[PDB]
Amino acid sequence: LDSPDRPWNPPTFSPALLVVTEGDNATFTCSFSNTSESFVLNWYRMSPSNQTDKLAAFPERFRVTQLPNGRDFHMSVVRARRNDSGTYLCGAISLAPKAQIKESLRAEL
Amino acid sequence: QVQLVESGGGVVQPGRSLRLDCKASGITFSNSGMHWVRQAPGKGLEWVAVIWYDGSKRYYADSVKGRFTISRDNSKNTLFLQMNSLRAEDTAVYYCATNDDYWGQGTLVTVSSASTKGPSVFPLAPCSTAALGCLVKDYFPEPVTVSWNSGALTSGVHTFPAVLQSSGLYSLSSVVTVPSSSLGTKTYTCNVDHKPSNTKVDKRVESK
Amino acid sequence: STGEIVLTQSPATLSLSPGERATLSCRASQSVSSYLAWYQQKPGQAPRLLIYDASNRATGIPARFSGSGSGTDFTLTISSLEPEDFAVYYCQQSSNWPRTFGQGTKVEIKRTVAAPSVFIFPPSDEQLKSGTASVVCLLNNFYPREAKVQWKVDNALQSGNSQESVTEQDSKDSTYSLSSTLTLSKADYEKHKVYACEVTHQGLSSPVTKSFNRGE
Ligand SMILES: *[C@@H]1O[C@H](CO[C@@H]2O[C@@H](C)[C@@H](O)[C@@H](O)[C@@H]2O)[C@@H](O[C@@H]2O[C@H](CO)[C@@H](O)[C@H](O)[C@H]2NC(C)=O)[C@H](O)[C@H]1NC(C)=O
Repeated sequence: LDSPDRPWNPPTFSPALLVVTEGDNATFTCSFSNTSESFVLNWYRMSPSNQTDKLAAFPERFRVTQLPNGRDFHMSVVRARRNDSGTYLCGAISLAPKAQIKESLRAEL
Repeated sequence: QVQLVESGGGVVQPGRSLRLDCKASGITFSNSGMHWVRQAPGKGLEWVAVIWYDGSKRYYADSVKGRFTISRDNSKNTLFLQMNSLRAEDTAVYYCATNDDYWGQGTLVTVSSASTKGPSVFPLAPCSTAALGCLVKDYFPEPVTVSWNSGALTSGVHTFPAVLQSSGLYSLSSVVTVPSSSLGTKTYTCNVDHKPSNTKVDKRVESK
Repeated sequence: STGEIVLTQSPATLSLSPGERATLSCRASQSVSSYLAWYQQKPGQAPRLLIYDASNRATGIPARFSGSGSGTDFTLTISSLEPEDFAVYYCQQSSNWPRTFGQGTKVEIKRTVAAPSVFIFPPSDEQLKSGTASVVCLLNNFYPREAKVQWKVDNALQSGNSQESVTEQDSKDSTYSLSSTLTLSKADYEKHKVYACEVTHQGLSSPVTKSFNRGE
């Protein structure tokens, strides 16, 4: 490659659009196939102008829980306000000095 | 908790060979491209070689191409540098490092025909304030350490970097400045340690 | 086909006080895109990554470090120098093989000019029982780093028979010290009387000489 390091795949964020009515819980699945144990997973929100807001993070209204399968995580907003409409995504960041970040594709709430 | 540890350093005669190891822990080694970087005493950093996480590609600096070979064993987490046809100017600290910048702490390789030898410690006798010290002469290889009064005297101490003499042996001075009035009341002794030769010398320094 | 990308850092030495702004430059002999990293090295320690790909801070690097540039011109900025920041800085390009470093910029504590205190030491009697004589000239606690030492033996300027050595910047008074060692065989040592060390430095309005006569 150009890079002497092993390439890795970005996490996937599902479903590509989640529709839930007010007061309820909504839940995305961030599926990240790690290769190291040295990463963190972030849950972001894009405003209409593409500005980022970090909601939650694993390890630590907005919750992130790590499934026992080793692969998946669930991002869950509890009691969903409608000023919560819009755009949420996940990204993994490596912990090495030369940090690398891979972002998931984009979903709509 | 991530750790890179180089081993295999030491003394090697010119024209001969030496192999370095770098053991990685705390990372999935087989994801990381790996580098060797070297630094000659008092000089700048010099890139040496790289190997893909894969082993599929290897590149080398002009100064070592063909004499050195980089390799890896992804099933034992170790990186190797085989060094052949070594010359005096290959003397350096050798670091391993991952491509994402974790660094080992380095190991010293000394290319020389000299054999191990402890220092002779000579006094630098004092002649307001006074200066005195010890000449730590004719040892091999680096490094030595010097303290004063078993570590109780530190203020005013200058231990100079060694110089490589045209004979192949190292030489170094350590000095301290003290009150002239202390010369008849205080005792001042050098503590010179040279591990390669198991040398531990204490030299009292006094007015002549 | 393959070229060596030369990295030229300037200045060689930046002399500054804590809290001031530091600006370090790296120029590449040919374009490197944004594949430019900056490292810090303190004496006796492995280098440490600060900035990669021209402008990203490495994990845990404080916000006072920032990088900028592209192509051939790059800058490392330390917005306010902390006392931990006086060190040597290297740039490194990762655009092509072979990888190359710059030759380094030293960030040193700026300080008022201070003249050296000069001391000379004849050879010990113990050393002369062996075959050799070392004469040591000490320049203690001066600033700036540049100092000239000339050995004279019966007023003959010496050449090729001394080696000198300088300490790292002192952490308490920010000065440098230097020792010059002149070596001769016992036989040539005993062929002469007056051994002199002449020191030239910005803090000395005229050269200073320390001397002894062999015999006392
Ligand atoms: C992939 O990651 C899982 C989970 O782990 C990380 O643990 C820390 C690094 C934390 O800071 C976060 O990055 C992640 O939560 C690994 O599985 C774990 O394996 C250890 C081994 O004993 C076990 O203690 C944990 O309970 C496991 N956790 C889960 C959720 O399974 C897994 O090993 C990683 N896979 C690879 C190939 O490295």
